[PDB]
Amino acid sequence: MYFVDRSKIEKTLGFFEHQLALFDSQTDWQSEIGELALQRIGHLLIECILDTGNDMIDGFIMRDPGSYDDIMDILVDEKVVTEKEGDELKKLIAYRKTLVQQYLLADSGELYRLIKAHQTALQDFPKRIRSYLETELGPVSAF
Amino acid sequence: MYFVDRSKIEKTLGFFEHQLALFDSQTDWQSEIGELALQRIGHLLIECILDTGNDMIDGFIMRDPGSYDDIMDILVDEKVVTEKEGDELKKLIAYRKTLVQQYLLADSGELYRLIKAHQTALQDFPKRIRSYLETELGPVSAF
Repeated sequence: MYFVDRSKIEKTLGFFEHQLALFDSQTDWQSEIGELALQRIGHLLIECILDTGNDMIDGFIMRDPGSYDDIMDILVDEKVVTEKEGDELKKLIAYRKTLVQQYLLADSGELYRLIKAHQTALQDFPKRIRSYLETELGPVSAF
Repeated sequence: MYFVDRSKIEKTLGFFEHQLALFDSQTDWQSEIGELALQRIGHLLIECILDTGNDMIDGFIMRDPGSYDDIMDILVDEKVVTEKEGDELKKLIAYRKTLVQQYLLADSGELYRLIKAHQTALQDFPKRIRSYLETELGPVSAF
């Protein structure tokens, strides 16, 4: 019934958690080098959420997203994450265009505050995904 | 005849030179934070080249690209950069997919080697662009 790219998802969740751990580390984000590292972390956190969300939606025959911005709303509808978690994650996702397209405008202090403000929802995201996977597919299989 | 986004190009070159100068520093790019910073730098350098390329092509009514490889090839065709500079920059641009899409596979050691190998072509890129702008538009005007 469901063909879920579980290897890809669980891979990307591990990667995500590593980057979050690094965010929670004792850096100097105010460095030059610190600013650049924080931009990469922000970009990676966002991409991992979007990619995982797409893989979830495709695998579990959820409503198709019109744009990457619709992904969280669908995960909320499907009770993958809470409404409040979804709204919080959306606020970080809204930074994507600045990071990838309007990069002259990227502001690492702003981005720090954004990630910090939603750190609990970020930490919980892999847990939500894994619980859903375990509930729907069991402990081992992608199908 | 030509309406070129010279202010966008010039500000983009400035930002590019700034990131390139951060690369040529005494920094440990192998640390967890350093690795992330270098990835951001690599991404930024690539995007600056492609965006400036696109702005040059649009402004000067050059051939419409159907590829990123095509952007550099068109700049070569139009005598903006040398054939060899074009080739060298395409080798860095070849890493974009890894940095932006297949980011689980990003290897900051591979990236360091890529940027180092083509450092001169990178340093000369803004010079090439400014020289073309000066010749075609004069020292002041965008049009």
